[PDB]
Amino acid sequence: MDVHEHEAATGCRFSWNVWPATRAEAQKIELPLGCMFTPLRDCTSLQLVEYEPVRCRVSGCILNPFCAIDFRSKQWTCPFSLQRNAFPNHYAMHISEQNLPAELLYPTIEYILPQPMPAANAPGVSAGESLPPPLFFLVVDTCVIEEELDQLRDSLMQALALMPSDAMVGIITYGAMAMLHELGGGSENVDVMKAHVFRGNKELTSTQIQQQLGLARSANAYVPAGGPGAPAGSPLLRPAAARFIQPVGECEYKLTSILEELRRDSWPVPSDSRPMRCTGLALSVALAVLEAAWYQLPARVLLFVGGACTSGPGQVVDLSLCESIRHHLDLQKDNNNARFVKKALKYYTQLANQAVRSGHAVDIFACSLDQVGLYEMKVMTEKTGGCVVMGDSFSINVFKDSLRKFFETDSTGFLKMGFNAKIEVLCSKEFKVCGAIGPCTGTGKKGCQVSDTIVGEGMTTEWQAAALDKESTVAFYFEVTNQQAQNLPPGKQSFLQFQTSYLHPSGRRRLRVTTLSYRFAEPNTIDVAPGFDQEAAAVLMTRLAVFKTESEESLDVLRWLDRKLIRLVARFADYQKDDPSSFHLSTEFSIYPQFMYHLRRSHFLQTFNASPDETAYYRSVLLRASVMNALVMIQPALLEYSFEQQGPPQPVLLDAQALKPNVILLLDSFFHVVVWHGELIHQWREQGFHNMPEYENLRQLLQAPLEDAKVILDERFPVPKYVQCNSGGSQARFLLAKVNPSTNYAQTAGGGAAMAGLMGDSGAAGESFINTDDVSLKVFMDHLIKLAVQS
Amino acid sequence: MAWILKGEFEFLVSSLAERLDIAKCRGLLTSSLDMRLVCSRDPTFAHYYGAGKAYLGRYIEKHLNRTGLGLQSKYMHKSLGASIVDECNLAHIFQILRVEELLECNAQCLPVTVAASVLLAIVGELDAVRMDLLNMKKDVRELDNFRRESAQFLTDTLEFLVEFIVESGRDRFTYIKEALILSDGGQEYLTSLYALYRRGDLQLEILLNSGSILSIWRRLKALFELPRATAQDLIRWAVIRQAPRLNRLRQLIFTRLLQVLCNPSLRTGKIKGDVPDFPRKALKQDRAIAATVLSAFARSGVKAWCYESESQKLDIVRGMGGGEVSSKISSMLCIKVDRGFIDLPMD
Amino acid sequence: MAWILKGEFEFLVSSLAERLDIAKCRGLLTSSLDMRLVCSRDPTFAHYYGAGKAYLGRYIEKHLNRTGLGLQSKYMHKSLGASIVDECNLAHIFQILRVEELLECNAQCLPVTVAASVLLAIVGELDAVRMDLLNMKKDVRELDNFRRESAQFLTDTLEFLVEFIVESGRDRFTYIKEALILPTATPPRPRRGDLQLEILLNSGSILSIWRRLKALFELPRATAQDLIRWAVIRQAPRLNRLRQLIFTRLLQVLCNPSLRTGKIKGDVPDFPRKALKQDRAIAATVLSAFARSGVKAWCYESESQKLDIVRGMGGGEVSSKISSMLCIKVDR
Amino acid sequence: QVNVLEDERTELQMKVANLSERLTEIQSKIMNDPFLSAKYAAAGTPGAVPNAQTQLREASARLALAESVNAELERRLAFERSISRSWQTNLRAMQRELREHLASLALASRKS
Amino acid sequence: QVNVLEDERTELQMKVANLSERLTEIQSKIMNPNAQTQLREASARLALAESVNAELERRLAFERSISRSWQTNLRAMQRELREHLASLALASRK
Amino acid sequence: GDVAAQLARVQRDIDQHRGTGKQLGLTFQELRVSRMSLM
Amino acid sequence: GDVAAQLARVQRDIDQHRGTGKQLGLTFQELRVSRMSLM
Repeated sequence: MDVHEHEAATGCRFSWNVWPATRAEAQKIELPLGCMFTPLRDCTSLQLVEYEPVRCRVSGCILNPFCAIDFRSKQWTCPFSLQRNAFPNHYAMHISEQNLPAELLYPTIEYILPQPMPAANAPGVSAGESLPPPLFFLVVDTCVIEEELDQLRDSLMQALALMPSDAMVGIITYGAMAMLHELGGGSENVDVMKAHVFRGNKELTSTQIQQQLGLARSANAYVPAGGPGAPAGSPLLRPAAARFIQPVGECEYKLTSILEELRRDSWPVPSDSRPMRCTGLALSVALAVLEAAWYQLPARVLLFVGGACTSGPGQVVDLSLCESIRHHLDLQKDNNNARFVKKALKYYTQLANQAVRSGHAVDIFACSLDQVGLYEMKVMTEKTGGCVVMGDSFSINVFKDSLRKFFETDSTGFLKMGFNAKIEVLCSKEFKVCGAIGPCTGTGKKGCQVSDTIVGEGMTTEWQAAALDKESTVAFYFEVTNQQAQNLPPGKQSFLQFQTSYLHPSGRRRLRVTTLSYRFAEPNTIDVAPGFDQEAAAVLMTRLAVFKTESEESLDVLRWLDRKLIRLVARFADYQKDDPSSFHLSTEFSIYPQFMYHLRRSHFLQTFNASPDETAYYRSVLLRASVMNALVMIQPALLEYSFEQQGPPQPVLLDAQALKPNVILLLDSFFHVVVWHGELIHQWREQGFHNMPEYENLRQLLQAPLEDAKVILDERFPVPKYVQCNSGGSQARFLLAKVNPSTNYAQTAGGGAAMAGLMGDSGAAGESFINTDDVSLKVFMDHLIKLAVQS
Repeated sequence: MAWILKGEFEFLVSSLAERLDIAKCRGLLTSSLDMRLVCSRDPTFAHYYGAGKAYLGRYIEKHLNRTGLGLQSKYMHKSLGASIVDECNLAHIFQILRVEELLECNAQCLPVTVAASVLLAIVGELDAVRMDLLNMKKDVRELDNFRRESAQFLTDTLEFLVEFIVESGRDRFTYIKEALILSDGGQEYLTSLYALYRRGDLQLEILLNSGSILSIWRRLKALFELPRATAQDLIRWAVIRQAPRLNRLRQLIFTRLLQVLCNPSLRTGKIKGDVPDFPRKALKQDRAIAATVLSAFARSGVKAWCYESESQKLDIVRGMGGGEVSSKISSMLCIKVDRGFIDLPMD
Repeated sequence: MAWILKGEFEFLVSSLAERLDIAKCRGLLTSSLDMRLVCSRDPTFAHYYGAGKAYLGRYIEKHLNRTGLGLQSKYMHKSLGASIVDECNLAHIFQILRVEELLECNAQCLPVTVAASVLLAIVGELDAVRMDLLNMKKDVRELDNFRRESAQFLTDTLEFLVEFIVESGRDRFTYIKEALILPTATPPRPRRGDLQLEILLNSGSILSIWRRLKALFELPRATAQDLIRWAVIRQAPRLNRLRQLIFTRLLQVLCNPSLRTGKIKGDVPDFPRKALKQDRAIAATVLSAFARSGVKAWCYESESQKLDIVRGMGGGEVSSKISSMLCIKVDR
Repeated sequence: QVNVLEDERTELQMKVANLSERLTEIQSKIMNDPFLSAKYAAAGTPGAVPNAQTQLREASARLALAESVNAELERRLAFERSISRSWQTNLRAMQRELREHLASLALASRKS
Repeated sequence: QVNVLEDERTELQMKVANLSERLTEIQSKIMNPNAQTQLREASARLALAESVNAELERRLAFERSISRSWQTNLRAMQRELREHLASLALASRK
Repeated sequence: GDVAAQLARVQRDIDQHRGTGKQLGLTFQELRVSRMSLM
Repeated sequence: GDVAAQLARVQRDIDQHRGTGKQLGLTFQELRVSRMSLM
């Protein structure tokens, strides 16, 4: 089998392809069943179609390729419930073994659902008109320095043209008080800007906010379609709500003129105090407007924040400058520096609660040296499917390219994102779903396909995800409920199914049905070994680790993954008892123990040398990346370029031995792309051998990584920090933080104390010594082998 | 005089391409068209490579008549025969006869030394599988006939491969003479010579030097039905040759090429009833056209370009992908248009 | 291996030029080479044009078998035939074989069509003279020793010329499959002067002016030099373009008598110094008369022969002034 | 010059109109019904080895692609003659009758 | 005025092009001698279509060069008329 | 930054030439219609 | 090299845009006088 081709064809990848047969074997695996699913994957064989998709109308199945063929009486067995299903009169009238329907031999089908009559919630939509375009509601911080705000202006003026001309847009600039700007109106008052002001330090409910703005639904608001002569009124928006939300091509001048007018917060900031900042109220009035005007319609709230919130709801740290912000050591052992993070974090949880019932997403573009409070405001972006872009400034390439690919188009010019998605999972009766981990939230849709065990967001077969894209991958956890192996016929194939009901940016309902087939193993426990996929299972255990660190201690999670590694290795390796020399692991388990070596030293579970905002940045993007991106962030990939090697890059392991003077290293850890040049490379180019023509060989070697680094910049969202450095430079610390030392203190002070004294020409080559306290790679292999064989 | 002479030439490449198609279907050519076993040094691959070297060793001296000035000197047909077996010409037949993208799990393209060693093993593997077919006896008559149609299918496959190989080496000798016949002197003679080695398409360059958006857009997409990793070698080397040497009326014509290529919105306009993916085989095609043209234009080497509008740069940056690319074309695009004056000069 | 390829087309192209030169030196091929008969369309030019066009096609299709793509596709062999009968093909042969130095009494540059017609007429006159030389009667023994050699000798040149046309039309055929077919269809790469003499200075071939130059020095020394120097002092600027390059190759032939003798593999003819004491004397007469000419606007073609002509003197007074007047290169 | 180029705007818009009307008619017809939609779901398959049938397909697709742009460039060609075949004649008579009036002016100037 | 309607109409000609090729892709989809002979008139008319639009493009480019003689020599009329009447004016001023 | 000022000058002058051009055509058309209305 | 020479010569083209700005102000006055006569 080809697991990489399976992702390219269906967008799904399983930890176990050969499934356990019984519940006793399912727990002796020591890895729970699970998979990664990308509901918007660009499949190589994806087929798009409009007709009414014939459901199973007693159970909820669909005609997958794995149905009954029944070419005599036109009724087929529903693959999950085993019930006969009569075809309609023209869906099987030309049936034979030469003509088939589309869904009976292709698994991944992209339906475009025929639009019904308008469902009495957007009055004024005619029968046959398209669904409304997506919305982008910019919420701009203004308490940053003036040079920072000019670069934020330049990126915003770029972004306003990157959105399609038909899409909706609104704008709010917030300092000490929130300003909801006026974009609409007639052509008679274009020259003067208006801004409704909300008091930044008080609590206003969503009900109250609509009442100040007149957006609240009137109890007697039926004058239904009875104006014969209203001139060219837009019927998707009510006239009260049209004053804030307008098409991009219609309010392009006014949205431009607001932006160069945008200066910093004019209120006096004391020199011993942070500036007054109502970030929490800014998202409140952003979400309340979108509630009244844009209910269950595609909305994205792009929050550009430039530091910590200090006032009103959702505010993280106080005003006086003597008190500092919170940290990992501050969170673990209860400091008074963070007395207001409680009703901060749970305020953002109820805004995300409002966001999922309304189907609006929240994206955050945070850019500050100081902490922006990303630990508490991560909760919207995980809950609705929004993205997080954390940069150090609004002008580094980490921000400009990430905002620009937020609006990048596909081959049809439409946005590469989906809104209001409805990911719905079905199973056969041998297995159920535990829960989901990632950018989705359960709805409480009960059924017979729910398992007792919960992994994350359970209690449903249907999850809300108001924002997905081509990279949004969702963890699904599965459990086998069979009690005895005698209940399965040999060679039995069980089936599972996904449906994704999302708004496309063209304004139409979609329904992507993807079906997979897998075979249960024999009662012997060894037969599942060829079906193991170590790469997807590492993403499975990392995602479940970072979910369990939310409630439990990260230290206790470290013991959990250690003892699960011991049980998995001892079960699936051939060895003699208490003989470490006879240890051997298969190809499917060869690199899996190295994955948890890098997992327990990664920043996902280690809180050392990090801010909680930076840790929240890594944890937010890990919960939405696919399998290849999760492997990159868990293991940095180092590639070597040298004259001795001809052709492709050579993957070198992350030790100090890979630091060679005559080579060039390319580091890829999903957050830093580092083009580091060797010591001899810097020695030759100091006088400039690459410039002068007699040594043009390292001119080609110097420009060689600039192509592959360009490749790993383009396909990557969010873009990583691009650092080009030499040997001994200040920018080489990014590579040195990930490079382990090849020599430890135990290997030096453990023996060999006199055969080293008197020979040879005053040193050799100047080795680089790196100080660390981590257990090295080879030592943990010896300890894991010793523990598994002994047990 | 020209259209017919094009016609049977692309027959000759297409018929051998569809014939290597049927050759793989039964499974006859497998041991040398798998790139993993090529770099693994399999012993049967060493047998099969030596079969090809022995076959071209015998074919250049048993089937080659002395033509023209070959008939004068003995050691001229020695240089003729040595130019058949020359490494670059076998690599060229390996490329243009459409072999690489139908290798057994091709991971990456192969450089010149190992590419021609694959083709020699392809000529060899054809020989000894036909020798294998002629070797088993007539046990079943109908199985012998199904074996005989495959045997004759592979017999004229090899004499079509070595006909193209001996054509490519007969190409080599009259060219090597024309290359050995002959700073502003030797250095720019050599670099201009290297430029005329890897030329762009003569039709696409004369279309760029004549000017019509529909005619040039025709030529970019029609050129990508040629095999990949070789068609874009025509595209990048065409545009780097003439983009520094275009007049300014055609200057804005080339940006009228760039916008429309990396814009799926002006193209495929808003139609009453349209979900416009359908064959994304053809909608990945225009992504390929925009990618190779614009990226090679970033390596064109000229520093100033003319654009008709602020929307012209703003449309190039739409689509494609973020990172590098637009930072070079939009930095280049600085001086703009006044196209109502280019047709009407004042002095 | 590359440089030994250089030496042998050096041996072959130089033997192309000298076998047409020596066949004229003995003299058997004069009707189709004279330009008056070309530009009047007399019967002898029409017969050699028809027979030359006839044989050249038959040599491609019947005397040359299928050698390549023509093994299966006969259309590729037909395009081989078209590429050798190509128009700019035979003018390219005309230039490299320097037949413009061998034509007689034409003062203007030939266009592509006329140069092809004169080349094709040379092939035709090779044909008919081979026809009757092998059809002479075997009667007299002294002539028998002559045309038992010169029949198969003229036969040897008969195929030789039309087969040098074969590669020179082949490199047209190859030039088609980067121009008309895609460029990646082919592999990539690694007072009262002598009045007879006067108008033949700017009209005719070096062979057709040498027989006057041998008898011009035969006069007593006072009058012999007199009719020469006063002729070229007023006629050297009149020699333009092609005729300007007839006088340049004139300096090469007379003053460098090394390749006048055919370098046959195993035979080189020899001459005494008493035979050269008038031919090199009149050669140095041309050198020193070109010295007082002072024609600053003089022109050359190739860089090989100026290094020969400065060295043909041995370091005399004229050596400084040859370099001061030939300084401009023009091809064709 | 301008007037024939609004005839460009009208005829180009009409040939967009009926071409989009064909590709909204056969496009809906083939694939709103399931069986003929599944004819595309089979397609000529998304696999290599064109099997000596679905490349007769492919050269025919490039054939109709070439004949369609051939029609567009020839309608371009004949309508570019309406641009060009007006700058020979009415300009020339302006040379002609400015010559007779200018030369008669010089003839009368050489009278007194 | 003529250039702003020239620019939109080359875009509208592109709107003709890709709606045409998407029409011919789907029309040749459904539709239904030897195969080796019915590739031949198919692709020799590809080379013949290549020859006709290469020559016609060379014709259209020549039609651009004659049409862009518009103000190159009408203003040369107005130059020569002005200086020949200015030599008369200079003589009258003298 | 002399070059940066020169490109910025012809950013706002080409756009200004378009504005003064397309509205000069408005006044030229206005002159002929004003002549026809007085006709 | 390419940027400097090609740019400095297009302000030679820019120099007459003050000419068409001037002529626009003159066609304003001709429109004013014809509107004077139409009333």
